[PDB]
Amino acid sequence: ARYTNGHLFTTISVSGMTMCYACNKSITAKEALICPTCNVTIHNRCKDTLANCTKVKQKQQK
Amino acid sequence: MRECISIHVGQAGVQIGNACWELYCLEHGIQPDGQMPSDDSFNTFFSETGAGKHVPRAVFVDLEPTVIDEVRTGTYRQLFHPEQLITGKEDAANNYARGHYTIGKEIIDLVLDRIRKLADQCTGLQGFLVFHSFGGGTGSGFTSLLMERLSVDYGKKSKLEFSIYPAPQVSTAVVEPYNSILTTHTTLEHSDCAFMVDNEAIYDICRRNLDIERPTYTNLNRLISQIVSSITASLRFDGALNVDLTEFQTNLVPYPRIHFPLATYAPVISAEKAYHEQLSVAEITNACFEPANQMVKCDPRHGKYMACCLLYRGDVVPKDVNAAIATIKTKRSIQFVDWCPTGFKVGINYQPPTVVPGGDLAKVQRAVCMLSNTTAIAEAWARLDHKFDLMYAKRAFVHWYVGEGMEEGEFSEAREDMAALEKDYEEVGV
Amino acid sequence: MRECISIHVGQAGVQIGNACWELYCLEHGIQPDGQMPSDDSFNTFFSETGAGKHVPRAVFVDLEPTVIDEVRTGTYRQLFHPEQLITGKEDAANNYARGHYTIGKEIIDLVLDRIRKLADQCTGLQGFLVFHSFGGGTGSGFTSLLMERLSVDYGKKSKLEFSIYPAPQVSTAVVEPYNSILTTHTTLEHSDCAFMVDNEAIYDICRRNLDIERPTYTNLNRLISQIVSSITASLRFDGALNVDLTEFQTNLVPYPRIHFPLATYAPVISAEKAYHEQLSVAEITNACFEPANQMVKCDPRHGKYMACCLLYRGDVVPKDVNAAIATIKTKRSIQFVDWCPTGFKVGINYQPPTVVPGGDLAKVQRAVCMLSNTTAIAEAWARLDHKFDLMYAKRAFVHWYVGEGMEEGEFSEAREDMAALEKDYEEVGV
Amino acid sequence: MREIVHIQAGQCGNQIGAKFWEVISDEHGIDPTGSYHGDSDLQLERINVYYNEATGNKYVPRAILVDLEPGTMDSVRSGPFGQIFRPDNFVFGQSGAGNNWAKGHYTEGAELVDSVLDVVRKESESCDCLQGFQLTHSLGGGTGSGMGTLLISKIREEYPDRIMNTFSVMPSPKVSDTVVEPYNATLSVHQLVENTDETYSIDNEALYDICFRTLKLTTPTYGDLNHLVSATMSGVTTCLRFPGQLNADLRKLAVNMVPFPRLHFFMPGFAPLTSRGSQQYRALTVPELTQQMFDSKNMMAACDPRHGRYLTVAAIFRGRMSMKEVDEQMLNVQNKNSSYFVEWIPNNVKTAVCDIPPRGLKMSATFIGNSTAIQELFKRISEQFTAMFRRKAFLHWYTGEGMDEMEFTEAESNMNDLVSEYQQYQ
Amino acid sequence: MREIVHIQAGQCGNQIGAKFWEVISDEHGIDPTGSYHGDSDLQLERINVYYNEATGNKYVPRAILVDLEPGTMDSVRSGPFGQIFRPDNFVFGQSGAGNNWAKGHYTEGAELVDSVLDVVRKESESCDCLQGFQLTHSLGGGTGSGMGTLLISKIREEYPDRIMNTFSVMPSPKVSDTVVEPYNATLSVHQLVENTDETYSIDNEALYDICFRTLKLTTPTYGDLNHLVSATMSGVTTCLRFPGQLNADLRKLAVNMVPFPRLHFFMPGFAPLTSRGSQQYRALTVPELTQQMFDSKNMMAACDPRHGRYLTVAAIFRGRMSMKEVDEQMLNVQNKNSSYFVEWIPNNVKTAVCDIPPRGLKMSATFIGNSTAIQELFKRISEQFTAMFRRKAFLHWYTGEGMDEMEFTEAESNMNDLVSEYQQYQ
Ligand SMILES: CC(=O)O[C@H]1C(=O)[C@@]2(C)[C@H]([C@H](OC(=O)c3ccccc3)[C@]3(O)C[C@H](OC(=O)[C@H](O)[C@@H](NC(=O)c4ccccc4)c4ccccc4)C(C)=C1C3(C)C)[C@]1(OC(C)=O)CO[C@@H]1C[C@@H]2O
Ligand SMILES: CC(=O)O[C@H]1C(=O)[C@@]2(C)[C@H]([C@H](OC(=O)c3ccccc3)[C@]3(O)C[C@H](OC(=O)[C@H](O)[C@@H](NC(=O)c4ccccc4)c4ccccc4)C(C)=C1C3(C)C)[C@]1(OC(C)=O)CO[C@@H]1C[C@@H]2O
Ligand SMILES: Nc1nc2c(ncn2[C@@H]2O[C@H](COP(=O)(O)OP(=O)(O)OP(=O)(O)O)[C@@H](O)[C@H]2O)c(=O)[nH]1
Ligand SMILES: Nc1nc2c(ncn2[C@@H]2O[C@H](COP(=O)(O)OP(=O)(O)OP(=O)(O)O)[C@@H](O)[C@H]2O)c(=O)[nH]1
Ligand SMILES: Nc1nc2c(ncn2[C@@H]2O[C@H](COP(=O)(O)OP(=O)(O)O)[C@@H](O)[C@H]2O)c(=O)[nH]1
Ligand SMILES: Nc1nc2c(ncn2[C@@H]2O[C@H](COP(=O)(O)OP(=O)(O)O)[C@@H](O)[C@H]2O)c(=O)[nH]1
Ligand SMILES: [Mg+2]
Ligand SMILES: [Mg+2]
Ligand SMILES: [Zn+2]
Ligand SMILES: [Zn+2]
Repeated sequence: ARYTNGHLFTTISVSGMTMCYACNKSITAKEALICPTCNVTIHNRCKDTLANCTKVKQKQQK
Repeated sequence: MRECISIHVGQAGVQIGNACWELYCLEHGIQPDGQMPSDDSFNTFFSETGAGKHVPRAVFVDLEPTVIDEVRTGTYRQLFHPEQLITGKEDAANNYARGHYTIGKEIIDLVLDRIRKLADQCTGLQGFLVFHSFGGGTGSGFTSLLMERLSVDYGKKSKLEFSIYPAPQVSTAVVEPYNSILTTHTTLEHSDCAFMVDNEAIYDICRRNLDIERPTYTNLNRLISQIVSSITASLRFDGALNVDLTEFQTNLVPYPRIHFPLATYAPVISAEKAYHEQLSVAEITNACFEPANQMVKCDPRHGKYMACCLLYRGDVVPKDVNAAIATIKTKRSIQFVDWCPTGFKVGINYQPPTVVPGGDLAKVQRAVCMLSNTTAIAEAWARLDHKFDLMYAKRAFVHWYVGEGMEEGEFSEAREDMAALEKDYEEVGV
Repeated sequence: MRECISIHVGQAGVQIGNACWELYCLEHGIQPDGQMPSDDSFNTFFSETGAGKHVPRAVFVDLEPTVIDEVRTGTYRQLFHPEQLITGKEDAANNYARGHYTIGKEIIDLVLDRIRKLADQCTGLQGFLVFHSFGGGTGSGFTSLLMERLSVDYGKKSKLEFSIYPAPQVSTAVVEPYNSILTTHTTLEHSDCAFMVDNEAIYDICRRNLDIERPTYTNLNRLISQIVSSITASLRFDGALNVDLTEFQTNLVPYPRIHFPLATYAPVISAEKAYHEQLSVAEITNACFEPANQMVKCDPRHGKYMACCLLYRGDVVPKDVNAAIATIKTKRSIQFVDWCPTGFKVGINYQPPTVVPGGDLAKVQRAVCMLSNTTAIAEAWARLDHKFDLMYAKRAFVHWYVGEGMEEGEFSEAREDMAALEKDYEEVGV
Repeated sequence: MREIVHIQAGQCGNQIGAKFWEVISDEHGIDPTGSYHGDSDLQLERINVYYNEATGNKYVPRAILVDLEPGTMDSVRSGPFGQIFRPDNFVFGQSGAGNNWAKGHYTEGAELVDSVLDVVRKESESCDCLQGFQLTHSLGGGTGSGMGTLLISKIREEYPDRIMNTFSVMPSPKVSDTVVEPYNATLSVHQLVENTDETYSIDNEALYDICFRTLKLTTPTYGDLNHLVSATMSGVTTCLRFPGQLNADLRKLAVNMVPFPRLHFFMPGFAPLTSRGSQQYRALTVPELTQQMFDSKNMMAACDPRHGRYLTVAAIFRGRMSMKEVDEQMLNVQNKNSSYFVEWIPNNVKTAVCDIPPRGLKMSATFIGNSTAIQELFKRISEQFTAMFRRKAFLHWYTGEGMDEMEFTEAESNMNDLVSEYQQYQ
Repeated sequence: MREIVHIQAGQCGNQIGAKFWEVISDEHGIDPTGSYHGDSDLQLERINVYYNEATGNKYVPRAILVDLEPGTMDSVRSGPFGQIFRPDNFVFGQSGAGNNWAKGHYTEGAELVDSVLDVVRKESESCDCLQGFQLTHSLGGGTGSGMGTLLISKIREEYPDRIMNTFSVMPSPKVSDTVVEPYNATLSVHQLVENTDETYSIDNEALYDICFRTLKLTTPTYGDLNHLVSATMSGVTTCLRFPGQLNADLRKLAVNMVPFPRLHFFMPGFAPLTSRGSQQYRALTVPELTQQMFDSKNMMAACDPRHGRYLTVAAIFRGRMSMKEVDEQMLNVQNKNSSYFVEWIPNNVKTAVCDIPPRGLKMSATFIGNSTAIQELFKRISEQFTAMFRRKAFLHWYTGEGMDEMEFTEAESNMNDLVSEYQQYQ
């Protein structure tokens, strides 16, 4: 299906104060991606810039 | 002649039916209390009595009384036959084992009795329109219990289903994966074509197109009713290409087990937006193939279309359907499998879509309902079984099931079966 | 047939479009609400919907909601399609990086969808009418983002672009040179005919001819709208010499990159003045060639004319035109390049100019719009890059740009690229 | 149609039950006399759930009042709503418990249990479809902590299949009012873990915290604490008394909230809760409610849930709201606070919605949470008991009633088993 | 839509802010009670910028009030527009700062900051699209100079990309009211230079000068000074609340005004300003309002601009005027006074124009100037600091809260760095 860096990205309805996982900026639109394993959210414009799933999820476990 | 039996199970199915018969009464001009002021267009769904009263061909069942107590008190109290509104005593409590083995056991013999009485009034019965929810305790257990009997008593008759399917992120119960995984055996063995539907997809559609920020469940029901009305329009009305209910399955289903098509409707549009565009046949045809308009949260681009039925209704000319389908074919985004060079079934009906007076959906001279057997829906199952695997690894909530007369191994035997189904949709994708 | 898509970007572009669509609706007799009380003259700019309503072929985009919110509340609320009026969340803040890389990247996929749906309606599309400002953050970043996408999606179609350009003395922002020098890549690589205009020249025009001491931006927009209406007049109306949108470029553009003609209009005059003077063809033809009537503050005598397009509209006859250009050649002031002995493209249209009722432009039987590729415009670049060099020498304002995903080196590559363009406009001058 | 048998035990149980009947008779529009005076038909549609109809159009609550001292019966009977209860349902002895668990379980309450069950059987027999039992008591003291568990054992034996629902006010250290609470608590939890199907742990310190830091009452009395508990009491059973878009029976709650057989001790809460002087400024909409629920201050146990993770949460909304908003807020809560939910359950939030909000509120919502942080409440009591039992302090009063030290040791062993089980999945 | 979170700290900040709300609510047509009563729809179009909607159409100012003494809260709450604010945002301790920066930053304010950030987070979460922060404080004393900078550091850490906008009343030699002002100012600006994006320097001496030699007020009180400051407060945020011919967002102002990252300390001003007995004689035409703008007597800081040159100036007009007249007049000012502008920036003047003038005025305009001459204000305070620190006077009060002389040395070193940077270009 989709493994650009190595995980799923499915649409989520985004609200309130949020931040990209790569830009570390704020998302303005009401759309966002989300990996159910990595538990992140991105602009829809930084999908290829992230690391692979293994990197991000092993990072998330600090 | 050309009758259909519409059974409604679970709260979701019962409320969808409450919307659906509301739509039909407006369609055929029948009053909410069952009379008809002034063709046999109503003969498919309504049986006629000597007093001028049209009684629906429906059976409402729920093991708890609340929803059917509401319908027995609502505006449509006078529409239904009193003894086809069947109620139990104990709520299924979101448990497949209760709905199938213990509490749904008692009420099944009366439900099949009423179905038999409805059937005996038919001259040319064609199939069944079962409405239920995958997550619900009654919506899984009772539908399995009922279908195991229906497949042996009326085996030849086709059986069409309309199912609300668990979503990626939206979820209203914790054991939804178990309940769906147990409903899979019914939908595999004793079914012919079942239509998945997802709440979050319609939520996003209503947010984007209808411009309502926060809809209730009635809005979802008023679109699912529109879809089923579009399916049955060829059966209730005249048309250029009337699609029979068995012709329908013969086009949709390539293999015995591959029968889980997506459904979508167009033009889903508000009343304010509609004044500023034309809604030609080409535009509405292109609308169905966007990911923005699918009623299941899955990307069609990640799979291959296998078979698409376009049911046009209203002021549609077949020239336009031809030109639209050619335009669809030239696109390299909409990919079909190599072994189905034909692809598209087309039906055209002369009845425009009816707007519910309190509804939001605009009036349009045309409508197209697109149903697509496609491989992308496999990813919708690859989601849900992965939700199961985490829980059964811990034997998380199993004691409630096993405690109510269920065998433990049925879990594994269920998980195996979907592993065969999810394989097959990939296996035919080559 | 013969359609054009009008995209308006930035506050300046949006307000110019507000003037332009006000000028077109009166020219074709369309009410502000889109209806037509009573010939396919409007077909180029307006799409016609079965209710008898004309919807303009336009896309309004601004990354801050203010200006388009005024458009959505003003008198032309009912004219535009509500969904093609696109608004973002955050202001570009006069920053090329914010418009191009950071904020506009979210809305580009929506504006391209709007443009695609507009194009799918168009049967005989020719090109694009992009209105924007070089000084603005949106008007520089978003146009750069959008033109690159259009040049790959619709590479064959023409792309006419209309611009407000920084002036010698008058200016409203500090980093206008940065935005302009960054926009120069877009104009060079993905455009075919960009029409420079500046505020100071039109101000001086209103002071001298229209006898208004202190006008607003609306007065300038009511002249820019007149210029573009004169350009499209050959397309929307019958004429003796109808100039096609591609023929127009074929006569204007001698080399791939020399595509920045000046524009001017005549007779710009007040209602009081015109009664005292005749305004025959010869005098208006002369009126185009003085330094006073240029819309960019440069002296045409300093640069050799390369190509001129005289678009006459109204009660004009070819005899008088040929007589007037005979004198314009006879002059020693209206100089020309040795290698273009034809020089003058002529178009004639039978429709007189339309006067807006609240405007301060007089009614006149004849009008002429002169659009001239000439070397003198190089001086205008020799101005603005010198404004860049002082600031970029200190890295005066750079940290805002680099803070929003912009590579520092792209500044030098921009300054390099303009050094090639100003060379070219000089290199052909020998 | 899904009837509930209510039982009061002990002073605290009797008081909270009396306030519960206050609240729900107000909901159903029942007069102090027992005569219906409500406005809507939905009040009377499911009146059989909590009341028995009797002639003259009177409604007697299906409540059983048990206490080993006549003082509490004289208090409730002379109270604002004392007259409603059936005089046959007042079962009481004379000599009090003396804050002794063994007195309640073996000597004083063992005589009266035979009378209590013979009444509870009558109310079960008059019922059309009994669903479960709704008991009120306290694990401190001797009457509730022992006698309510004895009655729990007997009812579990007689009705093995019905749901059993208990609401317990339990001891906290800083607000302790009796010396021997650890003994009674460790002896009562040993039964509650085994027989009861759910248990809603209520702590006085947390309700005082609600009264002070959220409500801003200057002098909160026990009546206000009982009001707060009765709010969630009426909240949880709302789905089987009014219509709704998502109906959740108590068994429906039990199936989704109880993963393993013994991890059923829940932490309740209520929203909205605002001071009188500040309600004019707030927007009651669903996002603000959802913010107010999952705040650690709003919950009714001293456990700060950030020291653990939720196995399951249940939000029972009442009022008119769109389902999209409710599900969106429930999704954002668990995904923004993903560290505080167990990741071996993919979805942790159950949602139910009813169309009748409380009288005076356009919307309300009851929070239930099964969290591992409850172990801290179950840890500290065990740490208290070890302080006393190590030196056998005050074991003479308990051993005089025939009780043994091996029972205390087994009770604490079961306590450590339960706290270990709650710790295992954290 | 470009929502702004406002915060008040210290007595001076709370006062000038309590005034800001009275003046910005005058431009919004909001009743003292919080009910809308304005004339035009344009007032209500962008009410969300500085307020939150609540039931009954009551608009509550998105404002956080912070102070270490209850007295200022008592005065503001009992003040004219006191009841408009939310009671919950009144976050305050008991013991005052005692005009000590260390108490504000380390000991007393460090306790309360955990409370203030949680309310700021609530306001930020309720917002649709937040743009930046609008803090009012004074660099004198201990409450403002310490706690405002602590809060700025925290918010800058939590919201790195949002604008931070402070308005600073800062010391002057001849109008000093506290002995330890230089220490507090030196420790506060050492934070402001690093964290803030736009800091507007205000001085009481210049405010008195405007009151005396422009307004001809005989007895100007502190209320008049707060009025004068609040004029520019309302002026700068005009473009994102009303329609205009040239819209200038605060980020647009920042992108145009701040050449290098640390040279962002601006000098405000306002026009027109006339005595009540002489307004009948003036013509309010653009040139006349702009004639007063660039007069050295009209700006709000003691720095006479004639000892320096302007990096950038921003003129935000309000009312109906022609664009050509505006452009001519700004060209003439910077051409005839070319010696007072840096030549390495070719154009120094940003112009913004709003279509809606202030109530009661036909025309108005707000002036911002980033001038090198501001160094004289940062120089003189340092010259005071070096007077005391060289003999360690009053240092025991600061080291008693855990502070060190090394911090004072780095604060002074950073001050010298800032003044050197401002001087390097002049
Ligand atoms: C205008 C207005 O807002 O009035 C409210 C009110 O001011 C507030 C503060 C009420 C008020 O509650 C309290 O003051 C209170 C004090 C101690 C303990 C518990 C409550 C109220 O008394 C409580 C009362 O609640 C009800 O009527 C509910 O139906 C409640 N029943 C009772 O309180 C009740 C009282 C006497 C006799 C019988 C019932 C209920 C709660 C849960 C389930 C079913 C019913 C209401 C509307 C209010 C007042 C009157 C001020 C609050 O109560 C509830 C449960 O909503 C406390 O915070 C909430 C939020 C409300 O805004
Ligand atoms: C007939 C006439 O000319 O009346 C004027 C006036 O006389 C003068 C002197 C006013 C007047 O201002 C003062 O007296 C004053 C005194 C001390 C400090 C500041 C002002 C006026 O009070 C001030 C008042 O201004 C406003 O209403 C503005 O909207 C202002 N808002 C407030 O002053 C205000 C007062 C109370 C409560 C709420 C708001 C404003 C300024 C900037 C941004 C937004 C709003 C006006 C028109 C006048 C009077 C009434 C005499 C002046 O004020 C302004 C900002 O216009 C002071 O010099 C100007 C020029 C005016 O000519
Ligand atoms: N679109 C839509 N979905 C509904 C509706 N009502 C319930 N559902 C869906 O049905 C799913 C849950 O199934 P249940 O409501 O438990 O169905 P049930 O058969 O009554 O289950 P039991 O109560 O245990 O017997 C959820 O995904 C709900 O979203 C409705 O009115 N409209
Ligand atoms: N003739 C005319 N020029 C305008 C108008 N509005 C703005 N401008 C000119 O446009 C230049 C500034 O460009 P901007 O207004 O910043 O364009 P923008 O895209 O909205 O800028 P951002 O908000 O940062 O995206 C200036 O030279 C103005 O003179 C107008 O209405 N008419
Ligand atoms: N919220 C509340 N708590 C009470 C009430 N009465 C007693 N309590 C508390 O709950 C505990 C119950 O103890 P108690 O019932 O008196 O002992 P018992 O009679 O032997 O069961 C007391 O220690 C008190 O801390 C009450 O009316 N309301
Ligand atoms: N414009 C204005 N200045 C004030 C006001 N009150 C005090 N000031 C001045 O600003 C400075 C603030 O000092 P202060 O607030 O008392 O110290 P803090 O409370 O510890 O922050 C004083 O020294 C005064 O010079 C006021 O109400 N308005
Ligand atoms: Mg159900
Ligand atoms: Mg703009
Ligand atoms: Zn990003
Ligand atoms: Zn991943």
